[PDB]
Amino acid sequence: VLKGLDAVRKRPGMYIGDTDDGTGLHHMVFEVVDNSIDEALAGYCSEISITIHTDESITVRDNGRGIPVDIHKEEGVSAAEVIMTVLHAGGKFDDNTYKVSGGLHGVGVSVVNALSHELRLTIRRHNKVWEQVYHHGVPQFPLREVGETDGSGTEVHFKPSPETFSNIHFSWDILAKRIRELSFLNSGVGILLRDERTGKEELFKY
Ligand SMILES: Cc1[nH]c(C(=O)Nc2nc3c(N4CCOCC4)cc(C(=O)O)cc3s2)c(Cl)c1Cl
Ligand SMILES: [Ca+2]
Ligand SMILES: [Ca+2]
Repeated sequence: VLKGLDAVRKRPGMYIGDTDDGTGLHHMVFEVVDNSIDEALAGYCSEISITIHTDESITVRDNGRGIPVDIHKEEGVSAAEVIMTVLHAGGKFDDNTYKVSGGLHGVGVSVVNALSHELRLTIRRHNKVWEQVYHHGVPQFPLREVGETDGSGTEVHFKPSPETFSNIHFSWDILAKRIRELSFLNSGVGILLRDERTGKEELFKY
């Protein structure tokens, strides 16, 4: 019986949705972006960028508070690592978790992490820069300090795993349609979509 991220990599459809028709693939982006939008709603984030790279990887960057980096007392690793590597169980008995189709809503970034062959996390918090890298959800090394900064926020770069997803090709139109909606709802945040494949860029703002 598989638990945790093992369960996710075994049956990714139960979490992210269909892994062949583009549903799950675009859900990966929105699961990351929704965490930034959480920062916007809380009044800490005014800037989100979403970049599609020429290798069909994604970079989401926000100017929110930065994922917490303190050592977690119970796990003995950074809070950020716990958030990245533990399947969140708080939603399991909430109505809003379960979709008619397309997997789960609010699955968490740890599911994005599990289904990415590489995920690079860069946090600006407490005037330091912190970085962690993962592969298929497994940390390569503990979160570590790599510099100083005068700002704060979170950057996630992820490469969808071809062993989970087929037809790995992001759609500007699918992303823009949701981003329009999020921009409408969250008027204090500007959301930049950047497509390095086509050279196209657009800033979405209420
Ligand atoms: C691109 C991107 N951005 C983020 C991102 O900013 N997440 C953040 N989460 C929190 C946070 N948690 C605590 C645990 O319950 C959920 C909220 C607390 C604090 C704080 O108390 O200071 C701040 C933050 S910032 C994520 Cl995740 C991703 Cl992916
Ligand atoms: Ca959420
Ligand atoms: Ca900030």
